[PDB]
Amino acid sequence: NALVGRIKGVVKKTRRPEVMGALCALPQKYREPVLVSGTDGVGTKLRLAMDLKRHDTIGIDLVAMCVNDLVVQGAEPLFFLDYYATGKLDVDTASAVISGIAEGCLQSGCSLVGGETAEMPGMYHGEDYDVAGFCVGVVEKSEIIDGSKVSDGDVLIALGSSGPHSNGYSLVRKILEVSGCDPQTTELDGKPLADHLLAPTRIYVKSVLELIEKVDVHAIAHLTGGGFWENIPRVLPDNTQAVIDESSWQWPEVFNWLQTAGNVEHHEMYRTFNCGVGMIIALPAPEVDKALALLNANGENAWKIGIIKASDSEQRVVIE
Amino acid sequence: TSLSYKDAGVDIDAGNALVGRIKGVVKKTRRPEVMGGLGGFGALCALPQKYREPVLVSGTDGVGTKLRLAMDLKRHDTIGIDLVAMCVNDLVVQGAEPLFFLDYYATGKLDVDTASAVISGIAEGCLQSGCSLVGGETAEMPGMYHGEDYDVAGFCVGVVEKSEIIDGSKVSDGDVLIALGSSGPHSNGYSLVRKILEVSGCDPQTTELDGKPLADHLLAPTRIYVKSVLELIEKVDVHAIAHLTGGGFWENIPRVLPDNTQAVIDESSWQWPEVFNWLQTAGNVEHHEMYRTFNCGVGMIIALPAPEVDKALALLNANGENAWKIGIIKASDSEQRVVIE
Ligand SMILES: Nc1ncnc2c1ncn2[C@@H]1O[C@H](COP(=O)(O)O)[C@@H](O)[C@H]1O
Ligand SMILES: Nc1ncnc2c1ncn2[C@@H]1O[C@H](COP(=O)(O)O)[C@@H](O)[C@H]1O
Repeated sequence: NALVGRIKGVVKKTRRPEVMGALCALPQKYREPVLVSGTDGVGTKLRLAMDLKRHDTIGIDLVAMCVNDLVVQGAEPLFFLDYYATGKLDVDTASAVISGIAEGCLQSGCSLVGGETAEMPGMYHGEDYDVAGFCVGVVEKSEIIDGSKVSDGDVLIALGSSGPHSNGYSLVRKILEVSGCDPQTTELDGKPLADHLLAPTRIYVKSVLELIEKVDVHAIAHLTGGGFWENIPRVLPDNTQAVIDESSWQWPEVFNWLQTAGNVEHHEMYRTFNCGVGMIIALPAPEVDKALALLNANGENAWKIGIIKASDSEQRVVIE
Repeated sequence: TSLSYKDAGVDIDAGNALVGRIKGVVKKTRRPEVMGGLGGFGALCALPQKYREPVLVSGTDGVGTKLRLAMDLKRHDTIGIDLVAMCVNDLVVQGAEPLFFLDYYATGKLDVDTASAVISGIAEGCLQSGCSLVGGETAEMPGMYHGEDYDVAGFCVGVVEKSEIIDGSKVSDGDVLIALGSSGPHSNGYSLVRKILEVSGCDPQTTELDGKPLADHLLAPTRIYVKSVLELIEKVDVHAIAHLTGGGFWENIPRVLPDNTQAVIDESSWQWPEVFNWLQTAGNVEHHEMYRTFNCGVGMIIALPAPEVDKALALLNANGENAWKIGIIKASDSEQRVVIE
């Protein structure tokens, strides 16, 4: 009861004109609208945000995981829901989470149109909580990005990440335990290590939506669980191989610290962590200069990261 | 020593292995509108052609307290049906046709057997609802979920024509109320069920009720009313639909009724199913509390004009529903919204 009164303003402030047990009409511009949907959790980053007592941006990570997966197919995020499960409801912690959710929905252009708070005393111990996200997007049927147009000679453009995002934090913590350092006191390029690790996931919705209107995009890969190895081949057609130019960008320093402190090997770094790349965009080579100029001039760190070449190799991704 | 994800406790390919097993039961729920398959970054589904001004109806749910009792008695096949039922039954309240469903599964270490049986119930509920299971998420949080505990959440999206949204405005003095029988407590009132089971010292497995174990009455999967309600809206003027969930008769009936209207419930029009008499006896529960906590055999109530009752009862009973006239609507002169007599 004390929660719904505090979150009524954050639901109303995200309301789109299409919003009217949650009612939402389709945007008027779509002729053959196709609905794009997905659900997600934050992951182990919750328990790291709990240990540091900072839940401010954890709701941004939840929305970002959703909406970045929708926009891969060219979908425009429409509305969002959450399922907040906890043992004993901390009104202050839940309000901070939902506020971060509202902030992520505003960056995505979608409305927080409802949700539920459930209390399970025997299941969750302490003040722990698990939040499930749900987003629905709309894409024009003729403009769905399926990756079939990915051909030999396409160039890969990377979008820089704000940090580890919401994947790999089970290894992050395990590295913190063996190293035995305080993330709040361990300074790292002028900031504490905790700030590098708790940085919310970058939301790529608006910049990728602008890119699709202006250049011909063949495929987009959101680097989440599994990193480069698992997520890049999901958008590759048969008999294609992505060759990442490792020298084309420097790792953000947080990933250097994680490798040294955990003695993490090369292949494992690119599986568990994004290593500074939030998304990879496959597009024809003549479109690259237009895309790089658009993305970099509109709040993104974009650079040429690799190429797609014809290859029947079973190793679909090469990082050399 | 080179640390890795293997040294921790999350296995990304555990959910990938679960998706590897459940691809069969998921594919069987696929609708013609569904495009693509599992594994992609997002689930694709077109709008049904019938809607010229389609409005999307969405909801999230969790079976909650009933999930606790399902683990205790070590039965997790029907709890997926309960998850879908609470979603899809709420969609049709406003006239929405269910389109697709997603689920969020969280636990400590993933038991692929336990999860696949839960998903199989979710897929079965989607078959009954006419919607598709088009995606989900499987998260492993070893420190947060102790023992074999797991938490599942459901999300659903339905479609309704803009000009046909049911908002209770068409409810008028004289509308006859038709009840749809429930299959049991459905998914609400299970904190009181657990309490009654404790104060009475009752093991619901070694306790027989009408020849069946009491655990079969308590954990009966929620009845899904989607196909019956959609046909009702298509063939009969439906003014309001009450979904008796948390809060029983007192809370859920006025939620769909317009202001200055009152629902009069004929208590003699039905007898409580035996599971509710047991819960009332074993807990010494006031009947007013039973009408607040449990649905008491009535899962849904439909408001419609009086001349259309016989046709509606004919349709509902034809789909295997337990339908009967439960009451009427009358103008509330600033009175009580629900009256059971
Ligand atoms: N965690 C949450 N996030 C957003 N909205 C919520 C949440 N929990 C409840 N609500 C909203 O609060 C109202 C009452 O929800 P309930 O308590 O489930 O009846 C509805 O409008 C819900 O959508
Ligand atoms: N519990 C689940 N039930 C149904 N589908 C799922 C579940 N978990 C994951 N999926 C689907 O499996 C695919 C793999 O998702 P990801 O784990 O993000 O690679 C996606 O299409 C998901 O929607």
